[PDB]
Amino acid sequence: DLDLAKASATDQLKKAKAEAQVIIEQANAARSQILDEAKAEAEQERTKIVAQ
Amino acid sequence: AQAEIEAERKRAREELRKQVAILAVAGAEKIIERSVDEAANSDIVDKLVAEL
Repeated sequence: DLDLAKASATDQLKKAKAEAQVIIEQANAARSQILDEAKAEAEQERTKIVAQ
Repeated sequence: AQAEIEAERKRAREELRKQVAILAVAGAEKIIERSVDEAANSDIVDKLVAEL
C-alpha cells in the first residue's frame, strides 16, 4: 500500500496538470474571438465615419 | 479615423489654393495685356536702369 503513494499521486497530479492546459486553451480561444470581433467592429465604425 | 478626416480636409484646402493661384496669375497676365502703358513701360525701364 505504501508503494501506491506514487501511484495515488499520479492518479491526481498529472491529470490536473493536463486539464489546466485545456482550461488555458478555451480562454485563448475566447481572447482570440474577442480581439477579432473588436477589430471587425472598429473597422465598420471607421468606414462609417469617413463615409460621412 | 478622425486624423484621416482632418488630413483630407487640409489637403482639400491646399488643393483649392493650387486651383486659384494658376487662374489668378493667368488673369493677371490679361490685366497686363489690357492695362499696359508705354509711359509705364518707360517708367519700368528707367527705374531698373537707375538701380542696376
